[PDB]
Amino acid sequence: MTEYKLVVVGAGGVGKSALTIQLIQNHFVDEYDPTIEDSYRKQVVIDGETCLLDILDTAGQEEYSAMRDQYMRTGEGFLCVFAINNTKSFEDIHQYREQIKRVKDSDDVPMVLVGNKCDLAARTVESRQAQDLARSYGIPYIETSAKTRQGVEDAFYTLVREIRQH
Amino acid sequence: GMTEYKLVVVGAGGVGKSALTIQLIQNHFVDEYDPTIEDSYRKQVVIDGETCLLDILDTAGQEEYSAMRDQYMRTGEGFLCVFAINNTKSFEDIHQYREQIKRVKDSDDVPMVLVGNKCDLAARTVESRQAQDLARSYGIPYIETSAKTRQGVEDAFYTLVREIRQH
Amino acid sequence: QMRLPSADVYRFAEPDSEENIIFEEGIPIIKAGTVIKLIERLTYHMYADPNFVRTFLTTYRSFCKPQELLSLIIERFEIPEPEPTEADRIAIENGDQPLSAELKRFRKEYIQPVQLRVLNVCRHWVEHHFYDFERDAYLLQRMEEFIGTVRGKAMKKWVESITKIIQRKKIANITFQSSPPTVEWHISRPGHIETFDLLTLHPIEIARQLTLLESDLYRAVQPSELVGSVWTKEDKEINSPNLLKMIRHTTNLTLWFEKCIVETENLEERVAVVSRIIEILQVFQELNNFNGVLEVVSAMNSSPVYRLDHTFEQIPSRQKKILEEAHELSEDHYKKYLAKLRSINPPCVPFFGIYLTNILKTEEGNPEVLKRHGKELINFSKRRKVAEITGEIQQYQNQPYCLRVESDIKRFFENLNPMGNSMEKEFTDYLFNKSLEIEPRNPKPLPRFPKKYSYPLKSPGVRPSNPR
Ligand SMILES: Nc1nc2c(ncn2[C@@H]2O[C@H](COP(=O)(O)OP(=O)(O)NP(=O)(O)O)[C@@H](O)[C@H]2O)c(=O)[nH]1
Ligand SMILES: Fc1ccc(Nc2c3c(nc4cc(Cl)ccc24)CCCC3)cc1Cl
Ligand SMILES: [Mg+2]
Repeated sequence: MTEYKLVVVGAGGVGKSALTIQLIQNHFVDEYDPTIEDSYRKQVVIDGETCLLDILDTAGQEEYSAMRDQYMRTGEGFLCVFAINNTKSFEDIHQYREQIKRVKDSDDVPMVLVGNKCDLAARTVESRQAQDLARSYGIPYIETSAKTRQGVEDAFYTLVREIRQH
Repeated sequence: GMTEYKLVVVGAGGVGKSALTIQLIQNHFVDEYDPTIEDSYRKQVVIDGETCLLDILDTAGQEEYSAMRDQYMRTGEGFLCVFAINNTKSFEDIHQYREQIKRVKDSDDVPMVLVGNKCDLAARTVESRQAQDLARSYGIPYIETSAKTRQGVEDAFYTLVREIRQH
Repeated sequence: QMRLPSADVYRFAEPDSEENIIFEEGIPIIKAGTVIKLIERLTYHMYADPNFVRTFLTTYRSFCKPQELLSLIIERFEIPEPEPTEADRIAIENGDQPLSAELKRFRKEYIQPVQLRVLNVCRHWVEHHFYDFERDAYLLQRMEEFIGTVRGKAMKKWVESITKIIQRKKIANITFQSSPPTVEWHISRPGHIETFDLLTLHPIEIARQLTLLESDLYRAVQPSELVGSVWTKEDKEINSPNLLKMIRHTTNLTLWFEKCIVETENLEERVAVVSRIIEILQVFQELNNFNGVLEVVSAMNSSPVYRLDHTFEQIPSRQKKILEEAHELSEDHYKKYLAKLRSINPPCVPFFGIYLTNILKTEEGNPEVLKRHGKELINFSKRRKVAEITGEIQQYQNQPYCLRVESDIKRFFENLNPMGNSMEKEFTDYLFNKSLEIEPRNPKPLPRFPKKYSYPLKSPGVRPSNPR
């Protein structure tokens, strides 16, 4: 089985950990416990092929911003997560995208743009806006809810597919 | 090609049983082991001039799965019945192991060896004379081994192969 | 490259040498080291390796006491800051604000990463290895004090978080993805627990409820029950109670299958019993319940059952095939089982026995220390091997089954006690004697026996039904 190194990045509190734990354990985490760095493994069959996913769950808090280079080097693919009820987190995406390109010295890095918390009505980032950004990056845009599971498998397994064809 | 013998190690858990097969398969000069890889329980050896292949089943650690014993034993042509010389209970267990082997193989004459294993520097509680008498009463060889120094390990396995050859 | 504090005031700044650390031949893999070097690398400033954190916290007790680990990581946390440099000195002497470029860099690239990584060790320790604290209240007090008195705005978010996490842990929901299938019923109807039995429950629902039970038992086993091979030692009931409960369920189910078979003296009825058990095996296979599969295989290869040639003869060839394929999983040291486990889509229930043997042999077959240049180094590669096994175990413990619990059927199998008040040897001898009775050794001819079941023997089959 092929092993895939996935890395989940984005501003603090957007739901990177909730997304990952929903995928791993089918459980929604209600608490907000800021991550430093967590690792998860998942054996899963995608498009009829058994995969081993290593998922690195990273820190969004700005106080940890000097330690990003370190995990960006190892990652094969990146979930760039913002929250659709948080405009600042959307504006933060651009910085993650550029740092990843910088670190891996490539314009061709497997990536998925993720708009999380789509279960909430109070949206402030419009889908069209995020979609335009994704297109400018050449990557898919998927809206998710770690709470309901909407889009969660789609987001992660779409990233796997991009690594696969890379 | 060569003859392959299916050997099965049985005996009480928690008293160093696994050291026997590890010491045999191991690279004799580097104390190291990865049970996870194939070739960790297969070994080509020359015994009395004749080259053969040893396949050793040692399910050490699985002793609590007592209903699986028959299935594991069924696979074997020869058996090492192992007890620790500082654990009287493990010695007392031997009779039931032998009875179980006989039943599974449906035979009163199964190739087997009795092995008394020294797994630490604690005081011996089973005398070699006790174990010799028991082995004699069964009509089988008795071999004593050390779990640290590799003493007796080759003798235990080679003797069992001779028991199979002469069955 | 950053200058470090002197090794005399901060021990974790000793240079790497082969006298204190050895690497395996994009981060290094440690073969061996002193505790100091292991802890430095556990919290290294240059890179993250959360898997190292899990490996270390799972296995460290074989070379370091929990109280000592806490002292060492607190020591690691307390990093001295450098004094102002010559350029800084000159600025200060002229009444200007120093650039403090080197101090700022050291804070940003050494101190903050190392301190955050110490805090991540504390976090993982508390979240995933809380038993150290459960078994030693004073260790917990020390941790609470340490975390509770970390000052500075940089660590503040995580310090407050870890304080809350500890408090939560001291006083201590699944989403799918589709609804579970409808519970299936056969002769026994809902609530009629008195009638529950191998043939009267639906074979589909027997397999499902046993899979839920066996999955819960599998998922409950902690690494603390495994490291140091403690399930094999004198205090195994104290240290490995979940593992042993899981194994005893497996053993009891296997013995129940054997009992159901040999206590069915009539050949025709016994064929129906065996055929129903193989049907349950088929559903275990569909559910990736490998423990359940091997439960059945173990029963069919047992001395009392294996020798029942007349029963075997009448089992449909398609069921013979299913059983033989299941058995082939275990052949050649579980070669096909291992390949199958690594290929399926979870949820599954692994066979635990293989893990136990590999953990035991890894621990017994490798030395605790490596001796190099007159020094004793901790053999960390041995611990990494053990942690790879516990890590694989944990990976299969994550995925839950989408199946509805049936409380009465669950209880029926929880309370299954085929041995009754009998000891193992006498029950085991009993089973084999029953076997001899119902199918005597050659050349004794086969006797006939009366039927015992008053209800239909025809199976409802193992394909699920679905009303609107
Ligand atoms: N309604 C809703 N709440 C969500 C969702 N995802 C996360 N949350 C909530 O948002 C908060 C932050 O979640 P978390 O996963 O910790 O975010 P994070 O990105 O990992 N934070 P950090 O960067 O500090 O580790 C939590 O209270 C969580 O329950 C979602 O899809 N819907
Ligand atoms: F109902 C039965 C009663 C006894 C057996 N015993 C078995 C036999 C053979 N192979 C087996 C293989 C497995 Cl896995 C399990 C059992 C077997 C071939 C030699 C005759 C018997 C099998 C069934 Cl189905
Ligand atoms: Mg997080």
